[PDB]
Amino acid sequence: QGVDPPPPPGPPSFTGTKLVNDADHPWQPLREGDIRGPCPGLNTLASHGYLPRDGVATPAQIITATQEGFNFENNAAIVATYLGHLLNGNLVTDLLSIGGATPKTGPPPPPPAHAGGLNVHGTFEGDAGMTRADEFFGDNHSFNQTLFDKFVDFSNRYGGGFYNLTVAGELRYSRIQDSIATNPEFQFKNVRFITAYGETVFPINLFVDGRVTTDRKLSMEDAASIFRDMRFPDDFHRSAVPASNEGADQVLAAHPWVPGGNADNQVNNYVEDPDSADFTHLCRLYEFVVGSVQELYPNPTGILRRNLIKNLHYWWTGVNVAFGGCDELFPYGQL
Ligand SMILES: *[C@@H]1O[C@H](CO)[C@@H](O[C@@H]2O[C@H](CO)[C@@H](O[C@@H]3O[C@H](CO[C@H]4O[C@H](CO[C@H]5O[C@H](CO)[C@@H](O)[C@H](O)[C@@H]5O)[C@@H](O)[C@H](O[C@H]5O[C@H](CO)[C@@H](O)[C@H](O)[C@@H]5O)[C@@H]4O)[C@@H](O)[C@H](O[C@H]4O[C@H](CO)[C@@H](O)[C@H](O)[C@@H]4O)[C@@H]3O)[C@H](O)[C@H]2NC(C)=O)[C@H](O)[C@H]1NC(C)=O
Ligand SMILES: *[C@@H]1O[C@H](CO)[C@@H](O[C@@H]2O[C@H](CO)[C@@H](O[C@@H]3O[C@H](CO[C@H]4O[C@H](CO)[C@@H](O)[C@H](O)[C@@H]4O)[C@@H](O)[C@H](O[C@H]4O[C@H](CO)[C@@H](O)[C@H](O)[C@@H]4O)[C@@H]3O)[C@H](O)[C@H]2NC(C)=O)[C@H](O)[C@H]1NC(C)=O
Ligand code: HEM
Ligand SMILES: COc1cccc(OC)c1O
Ligand SMILES: COc1cccc(OC)c1O
Ligand SMILES: COc1cccc(OC)c1O
Ligand SMILES: [Mg+2]
Repeated sequence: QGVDPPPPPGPPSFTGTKLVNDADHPWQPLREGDIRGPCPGLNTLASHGYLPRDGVATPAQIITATQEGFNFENNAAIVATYLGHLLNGNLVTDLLSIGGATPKTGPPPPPPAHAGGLNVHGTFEGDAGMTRADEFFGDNHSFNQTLFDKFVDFSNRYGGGFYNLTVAGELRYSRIQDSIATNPEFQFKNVRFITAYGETVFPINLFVDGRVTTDRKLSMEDAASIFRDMRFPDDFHRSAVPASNEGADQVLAAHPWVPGGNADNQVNNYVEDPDSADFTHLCRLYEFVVGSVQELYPNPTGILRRNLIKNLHYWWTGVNVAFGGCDELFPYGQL
């Protein structure tokens, strides 16, 4: 048995600001079995009941929740969600854990596929995050107070005590440098190289209240509330427009950087990878991930094959727009 996965939701009918921390979506504490992970956006949505409070959801539920709760732009939602689902979800049950492994995603897929959730390191989740530490140090998912203290420090140093685009530029680079110096397994290429820039502007574009139209900047109180406690600020109103990675280009421009990693299990040994995706070679990310999916699913048949074909297509519909045109790949043929 299994599920027939629907195509992704489109943009919301209403795209203006609104109160999202409302009576129908109260913060609630974790219960036993509830899953949380490396994403403060999804974490907050689950802890306010925009997602199932147990942190396991369908792609469709994730897309709608990111739109409803934060006005995450539809294409960005599709690109992120099916990326996470293809690599880390259960394609038969159509369920993805926003954190680690759980029976709630249903019967496990055939290895080497895992449905292990967004916590799985090395193809999606990766190094030099803002409030999470690299997997090498033992925990890639929990809030890390030391890293948050650095976030605060950089906000004091470059943003007048607030997180803004200038802070994002400085913090992104400094976090790269931390990982070069301390993590001999540090990788910063392919998916991670791309996602690591967008992630640093989401707090500006999506965590700042939507009633703020000029000089958008995030207070440390609001940052702590979301990044640490998975709680919307009091009276939080979402972005007044669909938004995602606006300004990520400026973050890169502040400290130009090339995909790569520390070679040969050694610190301070960063080598460029000329084959990696980058921001002028985005379709390589698409091809790379399709390749990764084939490694996870070398010979699917039946429902699994069907659901793979559909999810791959759904992802491509977003990638095609977001990346400015990529030739669709059909590793398992057609339906
Ligand atoms: C994230 O948050 C941060 C923090 O809030 C935020 O930072 C602000 O960013 C803006 C711009 O990005 C800053 O405003 C600019 O400041 C520039 C630097 O100014 C210095 O130099 C000025 C020029 O000096 C001349 O004259 C002196 C003699 O006095 C001489 O030695 C020099 O050689 C030179 O010839 C000087 O005017 C200025 O001093 C003034 O302001 C300070 C207060 O900061 C005051 O104490 C002084 O008495 C004096 O009034 C300072 O020393 C400046 O160049 C720049 O100017 C341009 O823009 C203005 C306005 O648009 C025009 O009027 C002007 O003609 C220029 O074209 C501008 O004012 C601001 O200071 C930052 N604030 C802080 C606290 O750091 C980031 O922007 C945020 N990021 C995002 C993306 O939002
Ligand atoms: C929350 O997140 C932080 C940050 O990721 C974690 O703290 C880091 O923990 C790691 C592992 O203990 C530390 O790594 C070691 O750092 C040494 C360098 O430290 C100095 O230099 C850096 C800047 O270059 C400063 O930030 C720091 O304060 C020090 O002044 C390295 O020399 C070590 O290398 C040795 O081990 C590696 C791995 O085996 C080898 O490859 C090397 O060859 C060598 O033998 C090592 O990498 C790191 O410094 C910590 N950072 C900070 C600033 O604390 C927290 O543990 C994590 N946990 C919490 C708080 O919940
Ligand atoms: C749409 C589906 C989403 C998926 C699948 C997703 C997935 C992820 C993953 C896997 C990470 C960890 C990245 C890493 O370690 O390399 C992450 C980080 C992050 N996500 Fe999400 N995310 C989604 C939506 C959102 C939304 C809507 C927001 C903001 C409103 C958001 C904000 C963030 C931020 C700020 C981080 C960085 C956390 C840190 O470094 O401290 N995400 N996300
Ligand atoms: C990781 O996803 C993306 C990377 C770069 C650009 C995007 O949309 C404009 C985008 O959605
Ligand atoms: C659309 O782009 C993204 C969505 C969710 C998380 C991301 O980086 C961690 C990211 O870059
Ligand atoms: C709606 O169109 C499709 C649905 C599922 C799979 C497809 O091609 C792989 C496809 O083209
Ligand atoms: Mg990470």
